[PDB]
Order: sequence, then structure tokens, then C-alpha cells
Amino acid sequence: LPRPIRNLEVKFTKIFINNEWHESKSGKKFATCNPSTREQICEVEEGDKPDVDKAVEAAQVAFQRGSPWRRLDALSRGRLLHQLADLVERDRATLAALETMDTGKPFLHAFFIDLEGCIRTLRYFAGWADKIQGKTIPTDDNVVCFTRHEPIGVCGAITPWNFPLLMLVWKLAPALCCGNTMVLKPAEQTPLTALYLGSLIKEAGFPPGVVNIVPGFGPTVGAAISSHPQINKIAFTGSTEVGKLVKEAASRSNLKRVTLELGGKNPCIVCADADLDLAVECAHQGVFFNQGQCCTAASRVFVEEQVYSEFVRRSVEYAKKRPVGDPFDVKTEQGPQIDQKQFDKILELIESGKKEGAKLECGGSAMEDKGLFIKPTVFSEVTDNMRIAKEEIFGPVQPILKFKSIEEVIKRANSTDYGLTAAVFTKNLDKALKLASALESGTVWINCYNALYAQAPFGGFKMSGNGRELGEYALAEYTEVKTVTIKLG
Amino acid sequence: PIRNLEVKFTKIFINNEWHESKSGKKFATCNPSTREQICEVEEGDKPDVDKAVEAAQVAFQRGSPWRRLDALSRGRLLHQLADLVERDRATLAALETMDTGKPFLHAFFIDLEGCIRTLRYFAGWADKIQGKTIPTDDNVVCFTRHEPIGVCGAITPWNFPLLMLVWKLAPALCCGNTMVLKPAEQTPLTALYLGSLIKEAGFPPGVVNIVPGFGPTVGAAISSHPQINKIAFTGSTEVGKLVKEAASRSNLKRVTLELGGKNPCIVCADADLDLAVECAHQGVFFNQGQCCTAASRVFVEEQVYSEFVRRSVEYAKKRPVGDPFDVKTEQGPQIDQKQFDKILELIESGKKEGAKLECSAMPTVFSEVTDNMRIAKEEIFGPVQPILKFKSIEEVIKRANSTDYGLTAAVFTKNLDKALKLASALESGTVWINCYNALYAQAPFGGFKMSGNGRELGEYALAEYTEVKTVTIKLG
Amino acid sequence: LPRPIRNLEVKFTKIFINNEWHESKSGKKFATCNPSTREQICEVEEGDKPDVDKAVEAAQVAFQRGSPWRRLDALSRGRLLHQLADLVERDRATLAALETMDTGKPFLHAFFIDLEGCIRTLRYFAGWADKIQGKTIPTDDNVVCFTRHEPIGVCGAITPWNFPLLMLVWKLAPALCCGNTMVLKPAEQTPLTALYLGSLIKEAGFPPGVVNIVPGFGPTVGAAISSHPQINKIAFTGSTEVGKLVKEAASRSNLKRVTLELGGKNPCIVCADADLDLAVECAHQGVFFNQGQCCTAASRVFVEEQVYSEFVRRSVEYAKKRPVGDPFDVKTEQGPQIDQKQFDKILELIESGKKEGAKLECGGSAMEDKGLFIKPTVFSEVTDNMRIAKEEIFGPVQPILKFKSIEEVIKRANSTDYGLTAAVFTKNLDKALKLASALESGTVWINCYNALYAQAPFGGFKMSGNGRELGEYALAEYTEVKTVTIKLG
Amino acid sequence: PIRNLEVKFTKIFINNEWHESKSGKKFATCNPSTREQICEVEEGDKPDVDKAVEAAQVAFQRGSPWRRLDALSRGRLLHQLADLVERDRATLAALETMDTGKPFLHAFFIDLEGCIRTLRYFAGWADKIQGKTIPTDDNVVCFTRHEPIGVCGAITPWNFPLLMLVWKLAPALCCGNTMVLKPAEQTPLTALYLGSLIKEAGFPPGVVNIVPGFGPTVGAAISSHPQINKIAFTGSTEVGKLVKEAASRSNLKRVTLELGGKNPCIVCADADLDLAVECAHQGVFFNQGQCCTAASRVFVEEQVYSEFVRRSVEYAKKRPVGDPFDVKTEQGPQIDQKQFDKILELIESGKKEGAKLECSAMPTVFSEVTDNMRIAKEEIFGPVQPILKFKSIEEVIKRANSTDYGLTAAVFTKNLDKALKLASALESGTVWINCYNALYAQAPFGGFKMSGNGRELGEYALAEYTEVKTVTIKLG
Ligand SMILES: NC(=O)c1ccc[n+]([C@@H]2O[C@H](COP(=O)([O-])OP(=O)(O)OC[C@H]3O[C@@H](n4cnc5c(N)ncnc54)[C@H](O)[C@@H]3O)[C@@H](O)[C@H]2O)c1
Ligand SMILES: NC(=O)c1ccc[n+]([C@@H]2O[C@H](COP(=O)([O-])OP(=O)(O)OC[C@H]3O[C@@H](n4cnc5c(N)ncnc54)[C@H](O)[C@@H]3O)[C@@H](O)[C@H]2O)c1
Ligand SMILES: c1ccc(-c2ccc3nc(-c4ccccc4)cn3c2)cc1
Repeated sequence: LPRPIRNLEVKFTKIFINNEWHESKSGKKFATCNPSTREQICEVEEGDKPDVDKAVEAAQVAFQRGSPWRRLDALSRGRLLHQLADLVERDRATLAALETMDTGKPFLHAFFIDLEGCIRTLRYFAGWADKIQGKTIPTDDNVVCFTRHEPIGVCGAITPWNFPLLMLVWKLAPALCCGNTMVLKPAEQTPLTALYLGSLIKEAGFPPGVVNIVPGFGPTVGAAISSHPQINKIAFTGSTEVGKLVKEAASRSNLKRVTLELGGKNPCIVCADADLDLAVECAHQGVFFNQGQCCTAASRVFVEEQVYSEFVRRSVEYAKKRPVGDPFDVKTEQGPQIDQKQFDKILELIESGKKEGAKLECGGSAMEDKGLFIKPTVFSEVTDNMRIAKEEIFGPVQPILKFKSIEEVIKRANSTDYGLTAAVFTKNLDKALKLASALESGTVWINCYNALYAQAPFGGFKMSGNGRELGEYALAEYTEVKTVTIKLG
Repeated sequence: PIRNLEVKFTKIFINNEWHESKSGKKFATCNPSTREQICEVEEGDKPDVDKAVEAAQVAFQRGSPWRRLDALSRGRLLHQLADLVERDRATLAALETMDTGKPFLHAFFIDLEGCIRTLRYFAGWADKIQGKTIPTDDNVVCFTRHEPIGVCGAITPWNFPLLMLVWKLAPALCCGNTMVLKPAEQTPLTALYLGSLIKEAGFPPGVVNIVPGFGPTVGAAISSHPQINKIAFTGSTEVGKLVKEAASRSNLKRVTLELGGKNPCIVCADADLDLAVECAHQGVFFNQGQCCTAASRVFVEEQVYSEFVRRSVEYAKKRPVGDPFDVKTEQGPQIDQKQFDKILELIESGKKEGAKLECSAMPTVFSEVTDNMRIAKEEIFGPVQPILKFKSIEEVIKRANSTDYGLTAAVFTKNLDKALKLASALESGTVWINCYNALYAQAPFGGFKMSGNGRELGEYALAEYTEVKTVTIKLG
Repeated sequence: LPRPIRNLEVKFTKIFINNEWHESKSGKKFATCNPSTREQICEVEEGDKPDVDKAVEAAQVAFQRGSPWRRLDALSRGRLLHQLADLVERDRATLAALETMDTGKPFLHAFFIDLEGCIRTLRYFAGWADKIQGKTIPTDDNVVCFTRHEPIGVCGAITPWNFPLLMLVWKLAPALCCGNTMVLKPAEQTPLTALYLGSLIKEAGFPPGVVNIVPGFGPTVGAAISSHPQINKIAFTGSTEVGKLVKEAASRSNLKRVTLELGGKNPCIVCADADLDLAVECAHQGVFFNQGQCCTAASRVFVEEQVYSEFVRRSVEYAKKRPVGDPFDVKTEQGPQIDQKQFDKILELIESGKKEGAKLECGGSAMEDKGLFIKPTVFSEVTDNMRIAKEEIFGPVQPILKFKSIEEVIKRANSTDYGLTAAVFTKNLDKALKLASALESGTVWINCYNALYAQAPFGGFKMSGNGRELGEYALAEYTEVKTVTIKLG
Repeated sequence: PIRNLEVKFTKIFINNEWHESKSGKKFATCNPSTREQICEVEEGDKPDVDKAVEAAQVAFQRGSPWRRLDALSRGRLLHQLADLVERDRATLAALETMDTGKPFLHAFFIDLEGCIRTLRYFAGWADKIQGKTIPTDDNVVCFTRHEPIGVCGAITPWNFPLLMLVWKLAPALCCGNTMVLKPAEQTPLTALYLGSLIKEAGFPPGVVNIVPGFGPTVGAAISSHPQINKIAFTGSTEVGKLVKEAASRSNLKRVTLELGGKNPCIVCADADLDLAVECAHQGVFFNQGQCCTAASRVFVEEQVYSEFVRRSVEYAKKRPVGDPFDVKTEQGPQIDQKQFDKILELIESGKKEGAKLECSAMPTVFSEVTDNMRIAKEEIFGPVQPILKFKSIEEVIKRANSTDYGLTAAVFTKNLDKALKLASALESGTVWINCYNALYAQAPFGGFKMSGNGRELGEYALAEYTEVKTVTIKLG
């Protein structure tokens, strides 16, 4: 309902350290592109290790014992997340616009989804600030024993492009309610909203240095953070391989604590006794939502022989109806893909489906060649050791498979290494619970998809991540336990 | 004590059956106290690990007798095993001494008592591992289950072999997890015996698998095996870096590390010196100076520094030395001679810089030590006491914290503000006060900074042996 | 499978104080009867206030600061519950026999049900001993703040006859793992097992005075406890009216903390899409289990018009097949009723059902006149403002009602004041959860009945109780919170 | 300050509409400081309570806009109201002073700040009220929900009217519960105004209902109403006994009581007297000597007793007395004259027995007081300081604990063992150390023994406004 802001100008483009804007010590810069209209948006600073080293020495001092930040009341600190979520509320249209320009997200989605889940998250942890509680333990008669949940220190964050501002805030909200200091590196493809937030961080009244942002490239700024011996903890949302790199690097350097979220082969089981019109509608915007690029995307769609053939028919129509086009269009649901090797990579496995035996159903190739739009594709007769079904596609592709027994899909669903999310659609009570118990996903939606809450944790099983975000469990990743044991005369 | 106590178990333990290494090879653990040999032990390797892992996987899949037990049934077993260990207690302290050269009392009354208490404590957590029911919307049911991770890899050191092994097995077992255990090579005896007790109390086979071997051979195989979902390591810092590296490169498997560190020890002017000097003694020179909690540094205040160095020294050489099985002694020998060599050398490291030594081989006390020296800059990990002077509270806070090794710490004052002020500031997983080595199966152990990451020995221990699954249900 | 012990002799019959057996200061005594064979079992002491005053001065000293009990390690204390559950394990056949002699419980049930749930409960809280944990709170920069969960002190327990040993242990297990001292009064109808346990309490190694038992009558010993100004907390499982008396008394006397469990008009909803053969079998032994006398008994049985007529038919056969007879009989499920005014009271409302329009189905009156056995009765066409459906019958009676909409039964089910337990049988997912959410029972079984665990809490909604037993929540009722706030110079 | 500030609200507040008592009667709250009247206020009674209750029931039934809000939506409102109170802050401190005669600063910077902070603290708990997922069997799903109790009855005193009212409304509202509020009769003004703010921030009508009236008339109606599922009371001890009696006789409704008590205050030889004497001052004579936390007793050790009595007395009469709106003063008047009468009489109660008074009407300091006296045996509840001597730590422990009133307590030492040893032993809900009235919306308030039962002001506060439902599901 808000008016699209189509010629909004990029006002913020630099490294943000100690609440100040900076030109990269390198002097270099780099540009960010608008995937909707292949066009250059703006040129931002190109950070590197020297810049990163600059920001950490800032967070180190902002975290120093006795600093203005450390002294703050636990509630006063929680009072800043509030009033920084307030500011996000104010400039909600500005940020949603920035997010669309740089990502091709339908401006509708960026408003009611991305920035919604962002202001929500900022508020949940704003309340956790003064409720971070340790324990008092019974020990011996003569001993007092208790535990304090102290902040970890300088925490680095490295986010992806599929949800630039959201995935970032998921780490900033808990890390700051716990009393840490942060050095952030946003994905180069989408650094606009990360830096704009930097302004509000200053406007909200945060002490200088508690948060710093250094835009740059993965190897350049990213790796420099994962290894910095002064950063005490890392948070990474990205590719499973880079995830293996970050943790291994942090291992070699100072044994800093690391948490990872990597997405995976998220199964979408659909039993014979489901509300198909629901299962189709959710499994549809679950697979296709946000141009298809999402960690929780529905890679493999299982269906029972009882409604397998009927399902494939139902899905086909939804896919076609899904409008593709301008992001700032008010009637769009899917815009362009992110960048080039993505547009190419996606179109690759599409034919890999054609070329491997998968019965296509809708939209074999791309369209609207000016931009990077892809025809929402659907696949049938998919089998376990195919490519569309075995890999992590990103663009809109809905490979649908067949299954027969509940134990069959329980086994075939866990056959992967990527247990991040799993949907299940049944009106049955035991089928719904028996599945939810044996499925090895970190999250298990039932009769719904993409049901994230700043209250419920989100994390990966197996090779999908380490630890959880987005819950009360999120505080565990931003606090170090200290045991205090006193003996009395 | 038990004089000529035989050794019955030496083999790879898988599915409650004793196995010969597919390598067919064997290594011989020797008696560190009387340099002589005890027995040879099947040297496991990747093929052997390849079995136990797949064994644990089987005993862990759905429907397995292990997976299907009532939580209290799971806990009852841990209470059964801890009983057997309670029953065979002398035998273990015997092996622990025969295998590490530790005072048979220290082995009987500390190691095993901690093993026994730690086991019982987690038998109670079995049916008390609770998730959350989360408020989300009106028509939405949301909640989280704390499921077991799966096959867990445990790798222990020779410091407190069996205890270090329990600290991981106990909590890992009061959850779904099955295990594959690689003890040290200097000290594999007690770990192997416990495998007997494990089969004795009816743990369904494959739940626990012990595979003795070497560091780069068996340990390196676990930290990189793609079917092990979690690792718990306790040992050298640098060796931990590799396991975390390996785990990160292969399986993204969860890893929790218990490393070492230079553990500061602070004595304020208002200190009960007789307690401060004494506690600082058994916190440096206890168990032959080798221990994760040993105090590498000892900060003392001007008003007491000189007097502190005095009674430190006088009481320093009161520990008698002798045979492990002797009630006379509190200290035995060492295991390897890289420690011995690196200690007597380190002793002369502090002499190059200005450092006045207060009191060779067959129990040292250093003094007037600044921070910029080897005697205060490195993990001694051997009987040596580097004492330092200081004035301010903010002074020691920045000094003791300047290191990368926050594991433990000990403060000695009678003052309320000094006690708490120091406790809140010291960057250490544990912060003792007017005591040392005051460990409890109720309080979580673990380290700050590079001293490790993760926590054992508490309710926090459960966090490292469970994966959190969220379940979000919508209604119509 | 254990051999019934039919001439077991009552070896324990006296007040147990400071680990010693005593004759009532009154000098009086009273007898307990075996309802199976109207017969006198034995004569026990008759306690009164002076005896009660004796036991409290014992618990007061056993709880005194520095006593052997207070000094104990939290684990050592937990080590005593274990090894007292061990002893119960040993003499399991003795106690189950005692419980049958004095209550008419089928010796099968007393073994695998009563003493099972007793040894289970003793173990659960044995582990909670050294895991009773307070909190450490964030406050101001200069302040340390934390909470200790201290024991309350002398806690009195007053149990009923429907489950003498179980309902008692439910209070003793948590109260003792928390470090309190207890003064217990068992129901006069069933004091045998309460006193025998007293022996094991001493054998287990408990310090003298930590637990005391004074058998007697409600007004005599019971009221004397509820008012004693030295008892700090009460636990009462019994009738809703006596429950009103105890809390009001404790109110007038010293404001002692009180927890209550009173049973009620437990609804047993059965939807049209249930596994009837299950719903019937559970709703049957749910209504009829233990001669019908139970807090969780199924008073009102709702059924959907879709399977209403079919249900009533199915239930009828089960009821007839239910064998009534000798308790020590190995093929029995229901024995005699407890005592006289119960046998009369139950038989009253039976005709109240006949006389009010309720279509009888099986067993209108009693049988086997030697003892107090009743024919398992079933009723149809039951309506909301009848007597069998509106009251708290105890004997075997299964008034079955009709219902149509889910909202109809949600409203009609909460139409009472006794929300203790509620069963619900459906294969449906939403019907199962939507019901469980809106039903105002303290416990809500689904596709099952009588599913109690020493891990899950059991308590009453509305006028069915205050607080919970049988969970981790049980510790809240046996501990007082203390805030400690220290300011630093 | 605000000089001639008018009063706009005086009526029964139900469904966000202002109502005239079905009695048609009114009572007139007077200005305790300048004995004169402020306004008349609709005197509610059983018929009026009969409405608000049924109103709350409606706004609480399923599907009501209140029941159906997202937890965070519920919390957002509490953040909205606390903002309005933040916005109208002077107006409330004005009324609080106009209505109780309290220093307009004490009203503005304590009462309202506590009201504001307490509101925000519970706005955060709204979406963080989590139950458990319990391990039971293999084929069983078990878990507990923490549902709201329902219509909650709150009855406050004139000590800190609005604050005492928030402490109950705030947590009760960050749960399902709707409320019916009976403030005191001496001080109904601020409670009535907040009803305006409540309608202002869009709380769906019927969620909160304020019914001013008298103790035996409106309060007695609530404590016995059969549709109110819970009560929270803060006031006289004996009056609490009746509410618990009434609640037990009618509805078995849940009741949590915050009563008074004689709150010991201990000063050890190692005490920072300037802090001990000072804190003991504002912990007895603060807010005109009337307060639930006032220190009725003050145990001091021999080595400091005499000197303590000295500087206690010298600094005793430093509080200036004057008009409430004056920045000069820290103390105003009292409300009723049963307090005044019963105080000057109690002052001479300690003179009958041996008790030497150190320093009439228009600020007393007693001394040499044994325990067997009125000045140490009863709730003063008025400015009076009974000091006592003692030697042992175990001595004061048994003395201070011998009472039936454990509410608060204050220890003053610099020693670690003395501090903790006393903290663990004192039977009090709160045990301050080197401070007094150090209240926090994070730490739970409440009393031991007869000082009440239940806890406000913490995460424990949520326990008293939720009923635990267990859900056990079996699978086939
Ligand atoms: N170069 C190749 O051969 C090749 C092959 C396949 C795919 N790709 C590309 O992978 C990309 C996936 O990008 P994504 O956003 O989904 O996840 P990603 O892992 O590439 O990025 C996640 C975040 O981590 C940062 N990062 C990247 N590499 C890092 C490193 N070594 N160290 C530290 N930080 C690092 C990034 O700046 C980013 O912010 C696709 O665009 C595709 O074109 C490249
Ligand atoms: N006297 C009557 O008019 C009348 C009317 C109806 C029912 N009854 C009887 O009520 C009995 C119900 O017994 P129940 O075991 O189910 O529950 P209950 O309330 O009678 O007993 C529960 C426990 O509380 C004790 N107790 C009883 N009264 C007490 C009191 N005033 N103060 C303190 N403690 C007290 C009892 O000793 C018992 O252990 C039936 O047997 C029935 O015959 C009597
Ligand atoms: C983890 C690890 C070890 C322990 C543990 C077990 C037993 C134990 N005995 C002593 C002790 C020795 C001499 C004198 C007094 C006490 C210390 N002890 C520590 C507890 C938890």
C-alpha cells in the first residue's frame, strides 16, 4: 500500500566505524547492481584487512571494561534496541526500497516480510536484554556456587544476499542485547541496507564502536574477519562450502566460537490426506517465494501415490499464474534472479532435469531477456539420484517426487546431509507427529511454510549449521558461561 | 592397594565384543612410575574406527533398543554403570596408577569419586531434559525438542584418563547419543576396562565403542569421519586447533574443546595466607605439576608479597616424594620426557631475565618474576611457581586478563567488594575463591578465550549433546 | 506374576516420630477394615493434636539450622531417596499386599500401578535433589543479584484412600529432595502402607524427625495439622469441601502455603473420527479403573451423533466383561468399594439416573451381597443437568452424552468448576489440538487415559486444586524464593 | 510542580466507560498533607463489582480481541501504556502527592519510575513465557502450556498506590488475564487516572476494570466473587488472612499476598557505618516511616553499638520537614490518625521497660533496646529506630529469625563470609547487603513466613498469573 519510491537515491556508501563514515584505506571502491534493470546502482567502498583491523580495534575499545557501552544498565541497553527498531519503523519504506533495488525483491515482500521480520526481531531481543539470567547451583553446605552469562566480545557477522537486512539483524539483535560489540561484513551484492542501518545505529544513540560495518568481498574483508585474532565469535549465513572455510579458519586462528546457517535439500513432504489446495499454495510460494532464492526453499517435494498424479496437475496451474516482472510492480511475486552465474547456474540444472528424465510441466527456459527473469518451472517423475532433486537449486524449480509409505519418506527425506527445514502437510495426528519426530531438520513446519518467529529458533541439522538463531537459544551463542565457586571459613 | 594386579582387557571394544585391530598391530603402554611395560594393546586405525562408528550408527538408528528406552530407563543404566565403577573401584585406581603413576589415593579418592559422582549426576538429567513450548500466534502451536545429536566422538588426555572420559560419556549417554571413544596412548587401560563394565550393566551393544590407538591414526580418523556428528576433545591446545580444523573440513560436525591455559592466581593483602599459600600449593604442584587447572601465574600484593614468598617456600618442599602406592607421598613421576626436558629447561628460562629463584631432578619456587618472562608467559604444565607483585585491583585485572588462556582462576580475599569485583572481571570459565580445584558435577567446567569452547560438568553440559528441533504447527 | 500373600500379618501399627514407634498420648486406638471381606484388619493408634504437636516439634528440630539433615550434601540427600526407593523395590510385594487388604485394590493393580508409580516417583525427585537451581539476575552495573531456592520447612501431608501410598509419595518425594521435614497424616481407612513406609524411611538412613506419621481422623489429627502455627506448608489430596476447609484454616493460623488436588467432573470427549475400540477400552478402564474410585475418573463421556449410538453399544459389552470379585484374584480388574456410605452413596445416584430419564444399559444394582461389590453400570441419553452427569460419582458408572459441534463440547465441557483431567480421542490433528487448547483441565490426555509420569505435572484447574504435583513444577511448592542483592563500593 | 491541578476521573471504570455506582453513593478522598478534601469518588459495591467481573469475563473468553492477540501484540500494548505513563508523569506524581502527601519528588522519581520500569520489564516477558516439552516414553508426546488464569483480582494499599497497582497489573497483563482492580480508599486517585491511559493505548475494553470503594464493601466482594479466578493483595497482615479465608471459602481462587513484617537490619563490627547508619536511616524513616520494607529492628555489634547509636542520632534529625511540594523536605505527613495515635503511644511503650531513648509531634531514635519490648516486638510502621546490641553471628541469626515476619533484611559488612553466611541464614524474601530498598523489576519481591506468600516483580511473578496445563499425546 505504500507508494513505490522509484528514484530513491543512494545516500550512504562508506565503511562505518566508531560511528563515522570512512573511505577505504585501500582507496579502491566497488559497485552494486540492480538485477531487475541490469544497471549500476552505486559504488561503495571496497574494504580489506587493514579496514577490518581498523573496525576490530574499535569494537575492542567499545567493549573495554568501563567503556560507556559496558557500563550501561542491562535495560538501558535493551532500551537502545527499542528505539533502533523504532528508527527502522520510521524509514521502513526507505530500506524496503533499497533492498528491492539491490536484490530484485518484490517491494511488497521487502515491506511486509523482510522489514517486518526485522523490526519484530529487534523487539524480541530488546526484551531479552534485562532477562539474560545465569544460575545458582547447590554444591556443598559450605560453598556458594553460581554462573554468570557474560558477553563474548567482538563478534563478526557475514551475511548473504538472499535476505541481506534480515539475516544480518538476526545476528545483531541478540549479539547486542547480550552486550557485545560487532564488526559486520554484508554481501557485496547487497551492501546498501547494511550501511543505511549503520546510520540508525548511530541515531539510536549507540556508543561509537559497538557496531562497525566494512563492505567488501568474501576473500578480502570476509576472510580477514574469520581469522582476526581479536574477534571472539563469528556468525555466518551463506554457502555450505564457505561455511566449511570460515569455521576451519577461525579454528586455526584463535579458536573463536562460530555459528553457521547454510540451507540445504529441504524436503516438503505431502501426505495423501492433506488439504492439497493448501499444500499446493504453500509448497508453491515455499519453493518459489522470493524468486526461489531462500535457505528454506523447498528442494524436494514428496507426494503419496494416492494424490501424486493429482498434485502435479494442481501445482502446474499455480506456477503459471505466479506473476514474474518488475520488482516495484504491485502485482508481482517473483522478480529477477540475483546475478549472472546464478542466472546461468539455475538455467543449467533446468536442462539437467530435461536431460535426465524429469517430466517437465511448465516453463522450460527463461523469458524477458532484458533482465534476469526465469519462467517458474515444475518437474514431475523426479527420482532420488537426479540432479534437480539431489542439488541445491535456487531459482524457481519444483521437482516433485513419489512416495508410498511413511517410513519410505522418513528414510528418503533424511537421505541427505542438509537438515535445515522440512514441511509436512497432513490432517492426520500420528502421521503429523511421527514425521516431525523422525525428520532430521532443524525446523519442521506442519500445514504451513516459512513460519519463522523471533521467538522460535532457526538452525541447521547435520551439515546445515551449528547452533541456532532467532530464539531464546540464540543467547547461548552470544554469551560465555562463567562458574563462580566460593568457599567459606 | 593391589600389588600384582593383572590386566584382562586390551582390545578394541565394539558392539560389546572385543576385537583385534584390522591392522593386527599393537602398542605397549608402559608404567610411567617404574619405567617398565604393562601390556600391549590392539592399535586401532581408520578401519577399526570405520567399524565402531558404523556400529554406533546402527545402535543409534530408530527402533534400536537404545533409541526406544524410556528416559528414566536410559538414566537407570547410568546409575547401574556408576554402581559397577563404585564396585570395581580399587581395580580402576590400581590401573590408573599402574598406567599413569598417580598416587593410588589420588586415583581412588579423586579420579574415581569424580567418575562416580559425575555419572550419578547425569543419571538424574535423563528424564529432565525439557524443551520449550513457545507462544507465537493464536492458531499456531510452536515448541522445541532437544533431540540427541547422534554418534559422538570423545578424545581424552592422560591427565585424568578415566575421569576426562566420563565427563563426556556421562552427559552424552543421558541423551540419545552413541559414542566412539579414543583414549590417550600413554593411558588406555582404565578406558578399556570401563568398556567391560559398560557391557556388564546391560547397555544395548554399539551404544559405546572404545578404539585405542594413536593421535594421528585413530584420533585423526574420528575428527574427520563423515558419520560422526559431534566430537568432545580434552588435551593440547594446538592439537585442538587441528580437530576443529578437521571437523570443519569434513562433516561440519559439532566440536567442543577443553584445552589448557595459564591460570592466574591472585592473593590480595587481605588474604588468609595460610589458606592462600596452601591452596596455591596444591594448585600448581598437585598431581606432579601436570593439570589443566594448574596455576601458571600467582599475583600477590606488595603488603604480602615478601611474606608470601617466604611461607610459600617453607611449605613448598613438604610434599614427600616416593612410590605411587605409598601413603607417604603426594607426588609421583611424569609420563613422557618431553615434559621433563621442557621443564628443567624452562626453569633456567626464568633465570636469563631478572628473576630470583627461591628453590634439579632425582619442586621449584620462583620469585621476583615480571610478566615479560618465560616463567610467566607460557604454560608451565609442571611443578613451578612464578610469583609476581602488584598494587591495584585494576592492575591484576588487566594483567591476569591480558593472556589468551581463561580456563580457571583463584582469588584469595576476605573482602566482599574485592571478591566480587575480581570475580566479575576475570576472563575465566571458572573463578575459584578461597579454594582451588573445587570441582562439582553440578557446576559446568570449560574455558574462555583459547582455553577451549563449550562446557562440561553442568546442566550446560547437556547443551553440547543435543540438537534443537523447532516444530511449528498451524491450525485452520 | 508374584504369588499373592493372603495371610500377611500387619506388623506396623503406631505413630512414627523421630524414627521411633509410639502409643498415642490419647491412649485410644482405632481399627482399619478390609472392604473385600468385611473384616477388621488391625487396630492402629488414634492420633490427636497432642500427638501432632509432638511430631511437629520433631520436624522443627530436624529442620533446625545445623541439624544432621540440613547439613547434608544436596546429593547425599538425593542419595537417600534413592535407597529408599530401593527399599520400596525390595518389599514391593509386602506393600502391594497391604494396599489391597486395606483398600480392595486388585493386587495386580497395586503392584504394576500403585507401587510402580511410587518407586518411579521416588527416583525422579532423587535426581532433582542436586539440580534445584536458583537464578542470577542482571540488575545494575554495580550490583550483584541472585536468588536461592530454600526449603520451606515443616510440611504437612494429608492423603486420601483412593491411592494411599501413591498420593502420599507424590508429596514426600519432592518435599524431601528439596530438604524439608514432614508430618504426614494418612486416611484412617488406609493407614497401613503409610506406616510401613515409615520403617523404610528409617532403614534408608534418614535423620530422626525429617519425617513423621501420625494416623488418625480428619477432624482430630488432620485439622490439628492444617492449623499448627509451626507447619509452614500443607499438601492435601481429598474432597473439594475438605479442601476448602484446609486452605481456609491454614489462612487463619499462620498463612502457611497450601496446595490442593480435589478431582472433579473430568470430561472424556470422543470425536466421530476416533479409534473407537481404543476410545471404548480406555474410556472404560478410565471410568471403571480401581473400582471407579479415582480423581481422574471419567465422569462425563461425550460422543458425536456420528458414532453416538454405535459407541453406547460398544461400551456395554466391555462393562459386562469387566470381572468383579476377589482383590487377590489374579483375573480381577474391579473389586469391592471402599466403605459403607460410599457403597450407599454410589448406589444412590444409580437410581438417580434411573429415576431421572437416563437409559440404563448394564447392571442397575449391586451383587454379591457379602462384600461391597457393585455391578459395572452404563448409562445412555444422559443430559447436562442430570445427577449422574452433574455430580462426582465414584463407583463404576459411565454416563454417556451426545454432542454435535466441537464448539458445543468445548462449551459444555468447561461448563463445570472441576478442570482436573480431560481425555480426547481423535485421529484428527486440528480437532485434537483445538480441543486441548480450549479445554480448561489441568491435564489433557489424547488417545489415552491415566497417562501419568513422574516427569509431567498433575494439578487442578478452577476448583480442582492449587499448584501442581508430579513435575519439575512440583519443586515450586516445596521451596521459598529468596532475593539477594549486594551493592559494591 | 503543578499547583492547582484538577481531577478529571473519579468513577468506576468498566469496559473503558466511566460508570456511576449502582449504589449511587460516593466517598471523598481527602488531602493527607493539608487536611482538606480533594473530590468525591463513586463508591462501588457488590453490584458494581458484579459488573466489572462479568465485564472481564467477556473480554477474556475465547475469540475476544484480547485472547486472540499475538504475544508480542500483547507486549506492545504494555509498552504503549508505559509510554503514556511516561508522558503523563508529573500529573501522576501530582495526584500521588495530592492523594497521599508524599514528596512530589519521591512520587515523581521513585513511584512513577518504578511504575514505568516495572511496566517495560513485563512487556518483554509477553512473548517469552515458555512451557516445557517433557520426555516420557517413545511413542508419547508430552508438554505443558502456561495458559493465563483468567479474571484476576488486585487489591492495593495506600503505601505506594499506583506502584503497588502496577506490580500486579503489569505481569497479569503480559498473560491472558483480565483484571478487576480495587485500590485503597485513602488513595484512589492515581489508580483511576491510569484507567484513562489504559483506554488511551488501545487495550480492547473489559481487559482492565477499576472499581473504587471500601475494604469490607468492594474488596470483600472481590475476594469472594465466584467468577474471579485469582487475587493479588498488598496490605495489612490480618486483612490478608481474611482474603485468603474468603477466597478459600468461595471459589478456591488463587491468592497471592504481600503483607508487612518487622524487617531486621544487621550491622557488624566491620561495617561502613557512614553507609550502615545512613542506609538504616532511609530504611526506617523514609516515606514518613510507613513502608512494607521499613526496618523495625536494628541489630548492632558491641564494638560498634555505642558509636553506632551516636551517629545514628546526630544524623537522625537531618531530614527536613515541610510541605510535600517543597524541594526542601524528604518527609511529609501521614494519612490516617490510627497510625499517629498508635505511634506516639508505642513511643512510650518502649519507655515502660528498660530502654533509653535518644531523641513528640508538631523523628525518634530509641536505644538500649532488648528484644522483650514493644519497640522490638511489633510492626512500628512509623518513624522509630529500636537499636539492639549483640556479639555472635549465630546470635543475630536466631534473633532476627525468631519472628514470624521475613519480608526483607539488610546486612552491612565488608567481610565475604559474614556477608554470605548471614544471607543464607536470614529467613527473608529479600536480603539486602550494603544497601536498602534496592528494588528492581528484575528481582522478585515477596515475603517468607507470615510476611505473605508468592512473588512479584520478577520472572517468578509470572508463576502467579498462569495455570499449567499438561498435554499427553499417545501414538500408535
Ligand atoms: N567461482 C566458482 O567456481 C563458483 C562455483 C559455483 C558457484 N559460485 C558462486 O557462489 C555464489 C553463492 O553466493 P551466496 O551468497 O549464496 O553464498 P556465499 O558463501 O558465496 O556468501 C556468503 C557470505 O560469506 C562471504 N564470503 C564468501 N566467501 C568468503 C570467504 N572465503 N571467506 C569469508 N567470507 C566469505 C561473502 O562475502 C558473503 O557475504 C554464487 O553466486 C555462485 O556464482 C562460484
Ligand atoms: N458426614 C456426611 O454428611 C457426609 C456426606 C457426604 C459424604 N461423606 C463422606 O465423605 C467421604 C469422602 O472421603 P474422601 O477420602 O474421598 O475425601 P476426604 O476429604 O473425606 O479425606 C481426605 C483427607 O483429608 C482428611 N480430612 C478429612 N476431613 C478433614 C478435616 N476437617 N480437616 C483436616 N483433614 C481432614 C482425611 O483424614 C483424609 O485423609 C466419604 O466417605 C463419604 O462417606 C460424608
Ligand atoms: C568433578 C571431578 C572431581 C570431583 C571430586 C570428587 C571427589 C573429591 N574428593 C575431594 C577431596 C579430596 C581431599 C579432601 C577433600 C575432598 C575432592 N573431590 C573432587 C568432583 C567433580
